[PDB]
Amino acid sequence: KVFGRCELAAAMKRHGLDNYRGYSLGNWVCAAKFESNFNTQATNRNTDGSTDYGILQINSRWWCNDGRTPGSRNLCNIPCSALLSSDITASVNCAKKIVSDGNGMNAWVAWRNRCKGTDVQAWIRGCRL
Ligand SMILES: CC(=O)N[C@@H]1[C@@H](O)[C@H](O[C@@H]2O[C@H](CO)[C@@H](O[C@@H]3O[C@H](CO)[C@@H](O)[C@H](O)[C@H]3NC(C)=O)[C@H](O)[C@H]2NC(C)=O)[C@@H](CO)O[C@H]1O
Ligand SMILES: [Cl-]
Ligand SMILES: [Cl-]
Ligand code: NA
Repeated sequence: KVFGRCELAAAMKRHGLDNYRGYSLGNWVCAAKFESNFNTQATNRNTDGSTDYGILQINSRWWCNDGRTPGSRNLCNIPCSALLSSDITASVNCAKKIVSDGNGMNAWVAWRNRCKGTDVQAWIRGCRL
C-alpha cells in the first residue's frame, strides 16, 4: 500500500506514535516519507547483506528475521515480511522498540539527515487528526 500523507499520520496517531518517546507525529511521517516514500512494500538491500523493510525501513540485522542475514538478531520477534503489510501495526510496534533503544530516532538515517531540526509539523498540516 502507498499511504497518503494524512492517511498515514492518522494511522500512526491511532497506533500511539504521536509524542512516543517525545517525538511528535510529524517526525514519524517525515521519517516514513524519506525512508519509503510511504510505500509499505519498500525494500532495500545494504552492503552488509542485511535488508531494510517496509514503511520505516526496519533492518534485518537487528530487528526482524528474513532468513538470509547470517548472525542477525530478531529483536522484534517477527518475520521481516510482516513489515511489508498494508496494516502498519507490526511496523509501528517494532519502531517503538527501536526508538526506545537509546539513540532515539537517529536510528533512521533519513530522519537524521532530512527531518531532524526541520519544521516537522509541516508533515501533518491540513490533516484532520
Ligand atoms: C530503523 C532501523 O532498523 N535502523 C537501523 C539501526 O538500528 C542500526 O543502528 C544500530 O542500531 C541499534 C539500535 O538502534 C544500536 O544498538 C544499541 O546501541 C545503544 C547505543 O550504543 C546501546 O546502548 C544498546 O545496548 C544497543 N542495543 C543492542 C540490542 O544492540 C546500534 O548502536 C546502532 N548503530 C550502530 C552504529 O551500532 C543501523 C546499523 O545496522 O542500521 C539501521 O538501518
Ligand atoms: Cl504533532
Ligand atoms: Cl530521544
Ligand atoms: Na533483524
